[PDB]
Amino acid sequence: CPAPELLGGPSVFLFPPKPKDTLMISRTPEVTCVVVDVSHEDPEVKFNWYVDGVEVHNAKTKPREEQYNSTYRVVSVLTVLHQDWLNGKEYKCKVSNKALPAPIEKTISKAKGQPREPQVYTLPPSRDELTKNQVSLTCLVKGFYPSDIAVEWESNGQPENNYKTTPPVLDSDGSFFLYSKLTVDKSRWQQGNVFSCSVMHEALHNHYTQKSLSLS
Amino acid sequence: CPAPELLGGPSVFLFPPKPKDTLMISRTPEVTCVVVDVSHEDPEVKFNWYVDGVEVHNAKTKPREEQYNSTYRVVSVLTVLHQDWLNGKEYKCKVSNKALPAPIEKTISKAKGQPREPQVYTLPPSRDELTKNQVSLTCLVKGFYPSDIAVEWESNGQPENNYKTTPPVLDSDGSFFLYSKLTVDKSRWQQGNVFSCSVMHEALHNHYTQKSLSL
Amino acid sequence: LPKAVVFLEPQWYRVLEKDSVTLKCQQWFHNESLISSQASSYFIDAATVDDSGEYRCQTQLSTLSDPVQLEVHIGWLLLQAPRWVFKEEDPIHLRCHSWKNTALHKVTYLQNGKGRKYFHHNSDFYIPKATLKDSGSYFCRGLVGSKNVSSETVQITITQ
Ligand SMILES: *[C@@H]1O[C@H](CO)[C@@H](O[C@@H]2O[C@H](CO)[C@@H](O[C@@H]3O[C@H](CO[C@H]4O[C@H](CO)[C@@H](O)[C@H](O)[C@@H]4O[C@@H]4O[C@H](CO)[C@@H](O[C@@H]5O[C@H](CO)[C@H](O)[C@H](O)[C@H]5O)[C@H](O)[C@H]4NC(C)=O)[C@@H](O)[C@H](O[C@H]4O[C@H](CO)[C@@H](O)[C@H](O)[C@@H]4O[C@@H]4O[C@H](CO)[C@@H](O)[C@H](O)[C@H]4NC(C)=O)[C@@H]3O)[C@H](O)[C@H]2NC(C)=O)[C@H](O)[C@H]1NC(C)=O
Ligand SMILES: *[C@@H]1O[C@H](CO)[C@@H](O[C@@H]2O[C@H](CO)[C@@H](O[C@@H]3O[C@H](CO[C@H]4O[C@H](CO)[C@@H](O)[C@H](O)[C@@H]4O[C@@H]4O[C@H](CO)[C@@H](O[C@@H]5O[C@H](CO)[C@H](O)[C@H](O)[C@H]5O)[C@H](O)[C@H]4NC(C)=O)[C@@H](O)[C@H](O[C@H]4O[C@H](CO)[C@@H](O)[C@H](O)[C@@H]4O[C@@H]4O[C@H](CO)[C@@H](O)[C@H](O)[C@H]4NC(C)=O)[C@@H]3O)[C@H](O)[C@H]2NC(C)=O)[C@H](O)[C@H]1NC(C)=O
Ligand SMILES: *[C@@H]1O[C@H](CO[C@@H]2O[C@@H](C)[C@@H](O)[C@@H](O)[C@@H]2O)[C@@H](O[C@@H]2O[C@H](CO)[C@@H](O[C@@H]3O[C@H](CO[C@H]4O[C@H](CO)[C@@H](O)[C@H](O)[C@@H]4O[C@@H]4O[C@H](CO)[C@@H](O)[C@H](O)[C@H]4NC(C)=O)[C@@H](O)[C@H](O[C@H]4O[C@H](CO)[C@@H](O)[C@H](O)[C@@H]4O[C@@H]4O[C@H](CO)[C@@H](O)[C@H](O)[C@H]4NC(C)=O)[C@@H]3O)[C@H](O)[C@H]2NC(C)=O)[C@H](O)[C@H]1NC(C)=O
Ligand SMILES: *[C@@H]1O[C@H](CO)[C@@H](O[C@@H]2O[C@H](CO)[C@@H](O[C@@H]3O[C@H](CO)[C@@H](O)[C@H](O)[C@@H]3O)[C@H](O)[C@H]2NC(C)=O)[C@H](O)[C@H]1NC(C)=O
Repeated sequence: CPAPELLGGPSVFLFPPKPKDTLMISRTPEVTCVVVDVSHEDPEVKFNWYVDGVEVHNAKTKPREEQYNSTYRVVSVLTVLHQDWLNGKEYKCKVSNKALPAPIEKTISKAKGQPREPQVYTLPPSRDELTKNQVSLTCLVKGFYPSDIAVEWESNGQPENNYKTTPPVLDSDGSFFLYSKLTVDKSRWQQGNVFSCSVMHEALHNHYTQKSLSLS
Repeated sequence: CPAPELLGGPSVFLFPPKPKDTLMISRTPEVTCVVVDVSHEDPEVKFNWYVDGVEVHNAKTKPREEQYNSTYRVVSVLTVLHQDWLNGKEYKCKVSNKALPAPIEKTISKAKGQPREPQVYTLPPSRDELTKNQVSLTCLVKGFYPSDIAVEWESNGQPENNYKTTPPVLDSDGSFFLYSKLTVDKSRWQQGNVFSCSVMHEALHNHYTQKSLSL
Repeated sequence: LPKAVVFLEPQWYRVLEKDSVTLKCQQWFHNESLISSQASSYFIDAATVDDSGEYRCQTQLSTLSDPVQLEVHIGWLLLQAPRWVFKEEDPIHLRCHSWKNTALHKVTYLQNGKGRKYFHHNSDFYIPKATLKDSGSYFCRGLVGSKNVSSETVQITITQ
């Protein structure tokens, strides 16, 4: 592709860590500063990172990546402390590039407002679905805040991956809810296996709760 | 790739009819052509409308309205025939204005692909929820395509006052699902009121089905 | 008796980094010093923030000129005017200057947070006849490519 004009120079998008990563200490939460519309001619990006206004120096610098539209995408990843993020510290990425008149600064932190504990409810298949060869196990998660949350499924100590989960939906009291749907072969349900919806959120005890569901 | 951008003049946005409007014959679906960033110096805007390429008239063009930012905004609304939209006819809005090197054309039409009928399942509150002042009634709608759909909750011939529906989510088999959550006082549930989840989709008979739910 | 006065070409005293300026003497003092050249006019090819500050001038036949302040700014956009206080019925000439004269489109000049004039392509906003209603804080904004940019505000005051 012939290079675009890029009159405005590059643009910056700053992304939060995955909810699960901030919640499990064995995991590594990262903030990601992405810079796009970097031109072939002025391709160098300089990153400065600040946590609550104090500079830090541990950022990792990724190799630029050629895009189809003949620009670079250029990224810096900063690993964060679990408690800093959850405590509402502000992460600032500052981006400097020759095509720009001044640096671009973007900041990100956890949504503000009183955290609220999710209620987790498992719902078995409809009598009506039981004529299909696969059935839907439903996990309803409601009344949470912030919207950052992770949901997985398990059975007999093993992960169950055949699931889809809706985005958080703002409910009418200012909290969020979502549904996760695990599809399993009916025979597995008929055998009496126990399936479990696992939910991770900052306002749950140990950041973790699990609700189970089986043939009754 | 070939995207040297139109830079400096009025912009056009073309909006589809509401799904429920295309599906129920007692409603009137419209395509909507919105033109923004019309200057005071050249405020005259011409609309042409094409259905599958056949110029139509009978569009209703509203008078231009001054915006807070001191531009003009002008809207043209084309009434659409239910079966025209569902059969996948294309609607083209063409916009002419002196500040435009060339007129601007926008097209829309129903998402393409083999229509698939939703399955609708109602799920009572979890036993664990029966402990709260309010309980959740769930309607699962899955297997549908395209994603255009309308879902409502009703009781005794009237809409319910407190439900939210998730956006459609793409399942692994290429179809969509969603959940709709109706919230009601526990008392209403346990007194055995009947609640109904109503679903409207291209691929249902009479474009309609409903399932009920009660203690 | 014969004093001196400085004149800027172009007239804008608020400029953007990389802007060309030309100062007219009617020897040069930058912040009260000297210069590499005591020619007739001091030429700045590509301003930087250090070029800001106070300029006076003086010639073999003429005394030390009045103080003339040059502000060099950093940004995408700068709202220029010949000055910021006007008499009723005065003409107010505003210019939404983009960094490096980069093409700017869909330009709005705002007064007190409200769009006052819109242009498809960058043009100056010229008010021929100032009134008291013209007082307030102005800025401009527009698109450079797909990027939406705005100038800092400036306060305009109208006197009777
Ligand atoms: C040339 O080609 C370039 C490459 O294609 C192209 O670059 C694209 O430019 C787009 C803008 O032109 C840019 O669009 C933005 O996208 C934002 C979301 O992007 C995510 O999701 C996309 C798909 O939906 C992905 O493609 C992106 O990669 C990105 O994906 C996320 O990436 C992060 C970081 O990797 C990742 O998190 C990290 O994951 C890793 C593991 O992978 C670790 O776990 C780390 O811990 C973790 O941090 C995410 O998981 C990943 N997500 C997903 C789903 O994959 C979107 O947010 C932007 O929208 C906002 O701004 C626009 C203004 O442009 C507004 O109009 C819009 O409404 C949004 O505004 C925001 O609204 C917020 C909500 O209220 C508000 O809070 C904000 O304040 C507000 N912001 C602003 C500024 O107003 C935007 O659409 C796109 O990302 C670029 N693509 C890529 C690949 O970078 C370029 O444009 C082309 N140029 C030309 C000239 O043609
Ligand atoms: C001066 O002030 C002006 C007004 O304040 C301001 O005008 C705005 O300009 C914006 C662009 O600069 C423009 O932004 C676009 O907005 C699109 C969505 O608009 C809807 O949603 C908004 C909020 O969510 C509403 O405010 C809008 O009014 C609009 O709302 C919809 O309105 C329609 C028709 O009225 C209505 O449908 C009709 O409803 C009735 C019932 O009432 C019937 O049912 C009819 O049958 C039915 O037709 C809807 O109900 C209503 N929906 C609501 C409220 O939710 C948005 O889509 C645009 O984004 C695309 O384009 C931009 C390019 O600018 C891309 O950057 C962006 O990524 C999107 O790109 C597209 O993506 C598509 C999907 O992926 C893809 O298909 C396309 O290929 C792709 N590219 C395109 C589409 O080009 C965009 O944000 C905004 O709407 C204008 N505001 C108004 C009020 O008109 C103006 O800019 C100001 N000027 C200056 C100089 O400052
Ligand atoms: C370039 O960027 C700028 C800045 O963009 C923005 O900032 C960046 C960082 C991003 O976040 C952007 O997403 C964000 O937009 C763009 O300028 C922005 O443009 C938008 C869209 O036009 C404006 O939003 C609209 O504002 C108008 C005007 O409202 C003002 O005046 C009111 C008094 O009449 C006042 O009450 C308002 O507060 C407001 O005035 C100021 O607003 C600012 C907000 O920043 C506030 O801080 C100040 O305190 C306040 N005071 C002063 C003195 O200015 C408003 O009318 C729009 O609301 C409509 O749309 C809503 C949702 O779309 C809808 O809910 C509303 O109902 C309303 O729609 C109509 O409502 C009426 C009844 O109210 C109803 O009868 C109609 O049916 C209904 N019609 C429709 C169709 O819905 C909307 O909020 C931003 O204000 C503006 N931002 C700034 C700072 O100027 C710029 O356009 C971009 N592009 C270019 C080329 O410049
Ligand atoms: C002539 O005098 C003027 C005005 O006193 C000088 O302008 C000043 O220049 C300094 C240094 O370039 C600027 O300092 C800046 O401060 C910020 C802190 O906000 C700092 O982060 C920057 O790195 C920068 O050093 C200062 O802003 C600026 N002041 C004004 C009002 O413009 C000018 O430098 C002098 N010229 C010469 C040749 O000495």
